[PDB]
Amino acid sequence: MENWSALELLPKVGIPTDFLTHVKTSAGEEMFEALRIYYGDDPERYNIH
Amino acid sequence: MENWSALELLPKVGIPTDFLTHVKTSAGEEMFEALRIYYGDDPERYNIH
Amino acid sequence: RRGYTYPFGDRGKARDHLAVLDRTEFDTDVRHDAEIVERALVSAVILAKMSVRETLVTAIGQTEPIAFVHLKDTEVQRIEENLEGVR
Amino acid sequence: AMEANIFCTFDHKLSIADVGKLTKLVAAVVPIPQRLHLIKHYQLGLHQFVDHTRGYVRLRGLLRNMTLTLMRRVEGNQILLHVPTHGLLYTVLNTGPVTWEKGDALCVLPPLFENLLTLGQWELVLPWIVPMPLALEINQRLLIMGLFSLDRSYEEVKAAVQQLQTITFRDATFTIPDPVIDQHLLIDMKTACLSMSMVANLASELTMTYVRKLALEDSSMLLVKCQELLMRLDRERVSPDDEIARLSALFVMLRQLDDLIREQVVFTVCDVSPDNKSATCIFKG
Amino acid sequence: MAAMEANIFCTFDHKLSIADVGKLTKLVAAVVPIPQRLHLIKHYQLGLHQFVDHTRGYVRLRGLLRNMTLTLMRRVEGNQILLHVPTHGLLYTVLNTGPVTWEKGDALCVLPPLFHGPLARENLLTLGQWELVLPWIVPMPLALEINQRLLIMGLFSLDRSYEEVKAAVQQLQTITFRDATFTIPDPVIDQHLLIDMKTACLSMSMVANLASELTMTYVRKLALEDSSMLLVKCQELLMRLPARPQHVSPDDEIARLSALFVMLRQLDDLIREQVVFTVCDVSPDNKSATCIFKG
Amino acid sequence: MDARAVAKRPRDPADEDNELVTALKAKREVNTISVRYLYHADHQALTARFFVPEGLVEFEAQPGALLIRMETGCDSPRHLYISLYLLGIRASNVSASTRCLLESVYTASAARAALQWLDLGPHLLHRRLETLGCVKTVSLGITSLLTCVMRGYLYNTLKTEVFALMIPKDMYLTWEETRGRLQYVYLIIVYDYDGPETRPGIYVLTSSIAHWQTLVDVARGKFARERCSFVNRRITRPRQIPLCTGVIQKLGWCLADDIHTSFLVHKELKLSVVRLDNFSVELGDFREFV
Amino acid sequence: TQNINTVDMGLGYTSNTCVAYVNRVRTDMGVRVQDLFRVFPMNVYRHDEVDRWIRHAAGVERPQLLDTETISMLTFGSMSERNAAATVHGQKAACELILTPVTMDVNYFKIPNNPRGRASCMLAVDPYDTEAATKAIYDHREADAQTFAATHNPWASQAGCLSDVLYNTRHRERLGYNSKFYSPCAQYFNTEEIIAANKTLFKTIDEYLLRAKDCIRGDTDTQYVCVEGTEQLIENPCRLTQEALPILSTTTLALMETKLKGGAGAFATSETHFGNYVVGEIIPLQQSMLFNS
Amino acid sequence: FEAIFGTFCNRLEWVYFLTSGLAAAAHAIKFHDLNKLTTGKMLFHVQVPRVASGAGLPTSRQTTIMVTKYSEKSPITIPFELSAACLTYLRETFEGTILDKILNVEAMHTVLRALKNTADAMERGLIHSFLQTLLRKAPPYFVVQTLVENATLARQALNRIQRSNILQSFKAKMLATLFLLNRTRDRDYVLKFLTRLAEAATDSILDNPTTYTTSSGAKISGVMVSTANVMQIIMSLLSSHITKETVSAPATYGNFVLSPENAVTAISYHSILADFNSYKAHLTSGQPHLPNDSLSQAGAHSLTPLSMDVIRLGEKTVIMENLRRVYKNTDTKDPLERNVDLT
Amino acid sequence: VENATLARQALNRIQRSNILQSFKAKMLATLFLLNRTRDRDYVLKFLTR
Repeated sequence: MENWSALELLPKVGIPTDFLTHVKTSAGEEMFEALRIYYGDDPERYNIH
Repeated sequence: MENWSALELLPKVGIPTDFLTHVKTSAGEEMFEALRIYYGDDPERYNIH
Repeated sequence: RRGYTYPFGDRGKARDHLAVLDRTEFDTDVRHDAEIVERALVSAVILAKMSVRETLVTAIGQTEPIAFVHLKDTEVQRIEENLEGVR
Repeated sequence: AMEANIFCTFDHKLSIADVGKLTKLVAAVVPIPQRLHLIKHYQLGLHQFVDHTRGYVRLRGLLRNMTLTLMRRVEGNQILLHVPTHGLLYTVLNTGPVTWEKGDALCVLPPLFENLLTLGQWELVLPWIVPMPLALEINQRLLIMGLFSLDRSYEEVKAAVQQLQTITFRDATFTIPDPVIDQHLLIDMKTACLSMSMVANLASELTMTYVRKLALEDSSMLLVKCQELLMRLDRERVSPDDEIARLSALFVMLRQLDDLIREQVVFTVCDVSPDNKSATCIFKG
Repeated sequence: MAAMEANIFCTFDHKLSIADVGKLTKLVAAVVPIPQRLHLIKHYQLGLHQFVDHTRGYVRLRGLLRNMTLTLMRRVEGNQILLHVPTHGLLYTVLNTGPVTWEKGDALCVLPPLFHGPLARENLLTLGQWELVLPWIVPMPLALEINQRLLIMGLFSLDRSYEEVKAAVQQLQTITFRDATFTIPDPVIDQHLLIDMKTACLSMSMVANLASELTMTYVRKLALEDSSMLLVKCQELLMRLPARPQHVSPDDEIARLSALFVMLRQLDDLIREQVVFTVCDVSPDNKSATCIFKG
Repeated sequence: MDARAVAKRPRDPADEDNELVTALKAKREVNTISVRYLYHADHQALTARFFVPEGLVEFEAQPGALLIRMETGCDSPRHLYISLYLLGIRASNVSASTRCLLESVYTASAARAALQWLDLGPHLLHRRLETLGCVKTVSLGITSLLTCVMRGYLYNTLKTEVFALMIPKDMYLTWEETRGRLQYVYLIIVYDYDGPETRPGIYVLTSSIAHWQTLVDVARGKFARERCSFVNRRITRPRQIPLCTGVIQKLGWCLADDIHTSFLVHKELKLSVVRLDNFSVELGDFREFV
Repeated sequence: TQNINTVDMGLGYTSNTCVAYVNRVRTDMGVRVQDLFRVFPMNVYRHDEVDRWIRHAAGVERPQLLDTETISMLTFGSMSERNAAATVHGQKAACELILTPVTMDVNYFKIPNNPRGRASCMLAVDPYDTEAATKAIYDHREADAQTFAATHNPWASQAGCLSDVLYNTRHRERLGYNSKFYSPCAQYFNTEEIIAANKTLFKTIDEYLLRAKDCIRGDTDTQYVCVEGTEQLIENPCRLTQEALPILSTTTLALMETKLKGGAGAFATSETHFGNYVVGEIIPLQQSMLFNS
Repeated sequence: FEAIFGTFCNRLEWVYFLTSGLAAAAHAIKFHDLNKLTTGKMLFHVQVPRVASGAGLPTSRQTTIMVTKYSEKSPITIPFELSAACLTYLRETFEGTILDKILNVEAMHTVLRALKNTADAMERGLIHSFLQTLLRKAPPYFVVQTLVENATLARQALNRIQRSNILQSFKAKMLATLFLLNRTRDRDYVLKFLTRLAEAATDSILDNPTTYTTSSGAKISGVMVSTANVMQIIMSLLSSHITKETVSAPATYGNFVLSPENAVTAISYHSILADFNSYKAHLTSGQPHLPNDSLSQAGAHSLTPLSMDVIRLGEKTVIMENLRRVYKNTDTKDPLERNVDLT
Repeated sequence: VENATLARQALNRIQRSNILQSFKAKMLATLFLLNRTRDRDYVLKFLTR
């Protein structure tokens, strides 16, 4: 549980991303706590309250 | 649940306060939606985290 | 049973007379049964006269007579002679 | 931006009263035989299909063929008709004998009974828009009245028909016309009744032979019960080419029933007002 | 996930010739079925050829074609094809391919192709033992006749000799419709027809059990006081054998008629094909029509 | 009528200024109402609003409930708009624990009266229920208002979020090991002819089968016991004519990957549901099968 | 559409209101009793002849409902009394009768009092103490807060007495009552609403401003309760104080005549002859206030 | 022949919320991001005074009481319908004949009329919604006067006996003053009753000394609003105290705007602190008191003069108004014309 | 005048019964004005009304 919409909206610093294994394998095999996946274009970031 | 400690730390606007009845009477007879009453000096406002 | 399926034009009076025809039961006492039989026959004769679209007594204080509906003359005569023999 | 309307013209000259009479029908359901861009006034409505030997069955079958259009605009020398497209929302005038309510499924029926517009030997007879249950009940009433048509010498049968004839719906009662006029039944209703009776009669004799053989095999143990029921109805009371002929006859009679057995939904309702004369509906093809 | 595609591009995984692209261009506006909607598909999944099989049943082919997806053909490019899956209720331009005449205002159905006359035409796409067999778009009366005759063949097959069924299948095969004769290929009694036979028997039996004495006796009573070619013909098809009706109740009669309507819908759905297009135009050469899609 | 006008691309309806903007610009008037953008102007969903008492709107306050119109026997409140949840108290396939949960939620005169009006008449359910769309908006009140979708997607005013259709778990049916891409949603009511009173089952089925006869074949296979019950009642009980073993009507389409499981919380009670994440409403009429 | 948000800038009540003027009575101020046969339409006597005879004597018609579905509809709520041909005295204010022992204290009626015979104002009870609220309302081994007797009407102040089952809405709906008909006794006898209204002082007055109000149809002859949102909610001070006001009544035409002969303020006094009495009104409504303007 | 003399139209007079005298009770603010926020809170911090005690007696602890007040929502809505005929004539032209131009102009004027009537209806709806909220928080005379009379004695939650006295006073003042103007027309009694109503209401925490002040004299302390009949009766009674005045009122709404810091905190925390920078500067400078409140800061800049009646009630100048013009010829009932029940 | 503000609609039964009551009351009250009163304030109010 994090503010994923804030991560989508707020500016970000670009880095080269070095996963040893595949990003979807790192995500699927639960390397990271607090994971959020979506496909296509999820419109909920446009919801501000 | 209100953040009373910020209310204590933040700057405030000094107003002439007018209750028809005693403050303790309008607090005790539930005029207000949210209340916090404490006696003495409550250290809660000092632990910023 | 036959009366409920019949297409009476005005079902209200039909169903009232069918209810009084439904309720009649003998209470195992000699004197009561003749009067309950008379009531049941009044209802049934009204219902039969309704079915054949014929007139019926509307005058207040009157009551439909206990009479055969559309039986032939010879059979009504034979039935009444038999009833007189029972008398 | 314009829309794809149909143009209609009247050969007859119109009075101001006629034009004002048309402007009241600016949301009606006017059916047209064929998808045409410029038509004459004769092709509007059911008046072209009226005949004195055919009845409700023939006109229902003819209505199912037509193209349904809503009147859109009325002016001098022109009437503009809109042909609606499936899945879009439209305003339609209530012209039947019954009140609509939200969520209804409406279907188009031949009419069973200021006024409507006549010019010469001409008349604008618009179809009836009723909810689907009322149409189904009306069709069944008409079919049963047709089957009773040969016992009409007795008062019991006539009382039965008078009970069939009156129908009650949402806060309205009306009497449908008897398919028997001048003591004899019209040829279209006669064919409908004859086809119904023939399919019943052919099924009664044909089905047992096949049910026996196929129930021997049937793993559903349903067809055995079917054969048992057939044995019961039997108890209450062929050359191969002739078997083919009777099977063909059964299926052709069923195809004859197809016009009456099922009716299409053409709208579904969502609007309420004291103005109840109209509602907004989505169109269905 | 991915929303369903509407415009579908098809590529031929085979060296096409000039004549192949020509007879492929002639098929613009034709309706072709596909098993899987995808933006780019391969030509193997085009038409009915993938389903033709040693089973050889026509009823199997009909059942497979029913569950397929219908799409219309759009313009042809060198070795590429565009297909468009239509929407309900819109207006479309449709080409006919079978030698069956259409009329302005009739309903159309999809059925596996028959064979006509000498069966002289097989110059469609062939590409290394693959073919573009398209389904036939036929008007409703012929479709009803085809389904009805298949069901009649199946029903008659039960408890008739092998040669008797042979003769019956021979005569029921041949259909004449709008002054042209068509023949059903491979009428074969598999299990797919066996299900239809089972439901036909159940539906007929329930019709017979539901039909009232009024319904049964109408035909007999009409025959006693009316005479016509219709009546004499239909009574010649029937078995051979005033007074008041002994039971009269409109409410029972209407309840019974409603149930009988449900059963008659059950039986009709065996021969009744689903309408895919409704026609309102014909090119005077009868090569194409403008139709409303109904799916 | 010239080649330049034929070859001219159509105007964009979004680039054109509205009727209100054109009028205010024509007289160069100004209004406090803001008319530059019109909400719901580009919504392709057809919607209607239904007024319903407070007693029925439990489990419907969250967008995604299927709205069904039931006809009472009487004249004054001729129809009630009930959801698939309240209808689940009548269903036979719903487990007794779920039924107790639902009965604990719907404890108002309106809901119990709905159930009584259902069980009171002789007709079957489907000859008594008309299916409206699915719901997405609620304003609360003693007489509450629900906006319902007749044909479209379920989404916000700005389509900034798109709603799913919620199916109570015991009512959900699936009949293939692997689903195809696109699958159609059906509502099935199947009648069991056990003993004195016909017992209905209420199901919502998602299958890729669109052709009517194939669907009715697989349904006759899946509900063979109900068919046997129908014929066995017909043989054992004459003169009480039954119609239909079941009815199917189609009420939408969805994608196979948009089916997920979820729970709905109300009165601190959890009702587990199956959700159709970008449901599109497309209603048919009831088709009865035997 | 426009969104408006309001936020209150006072730490007390920054606004006051008063009932400044009155300029007609909407009701007749009559003496026409409630017709229970409309309120409880399902009840019949078990014997046809006793039922028909009593209905004839009382002037009531046979219970006319298409029984099953229309009864469920009525128990959901129904407006089943036709209007009279003409009205000259406005809306019919029907009287609800509480049976009372013939030896009830006549001084009870001379001051504003709870008509059920035992006081039930929750402002006198500690907030949220339902045990003490229930004891104050019903426990007849405890002295009534107003008069310190157990009761003045045993048939009205107890749990499940005749008027408790008649006028308490929870008992009325175990009976088959028609909800649409307004009932004057309901505010005093809906003891569960009374228990729930037992809050603190400011919560009580806020609730009085919001929810403790009546709703009566303005256009019908009879007093039908209206749903929220169709017309204005009606203030009733008797819902807070939980008392009924004594109106000028008498047992003899002589004392009424001497009231009419009397000077101003005669209506406000309550003399008595031996067995015949007058109760004077506690506010000078009828005499001066209604007819001054 | 038949003669048609003049044809006439409704030359309606408009109402604007800020021109109303009721607007005195409001501090009206315009906020463009209102569709996005759903909560508004104002936090109060108050430490009571206390008195030194004698020997052997308990002493009073210092106690801080904090309260929060939350905003309430109440949107308003009104529709207007345009027919297909006006929509097509508004946009399509046919050879430009003078009849076609007539229809085009008529469609344009129909659109304009609909927009004008709708905007006026929105002004009236704002007046109506404000009056309803203001009513729902306003207790009657007997409640507030009982509170003001019993104010001094209670020093905590009410005793059993203290609230018995509260109830007794409720009943006495309920009967005594039920329909004021019918019971008496005595000039002094009515003057003192209105002064009691004016002095009973507590002060608002927003002080805005430049708004609603009369040409010469002094600040207006409140508004007194009633039906036209009641105000005509009162003005006939107390003309000795009532005078016609010209009052300076804010010409337009005050605009509240989100700052960039506010945008950051709204994106990240779903929370906005009004006037973030004033807080941060006062927080790092070590200043315990802000000078002004964000609602006050957002107030309007311009004043316009408008003429209205005022009455003097014990060194309080309040406004007298009737809202008959808002509700005249409309389909909605005046909230101040009411029904009261007595049993 | 007194009843004007109470209905923007066709009068219902109660409203017109109130109208009737007012008719009768005022008819009895003001039938021979100058013979009943000579009060300067009352006649000025009457003429103003």
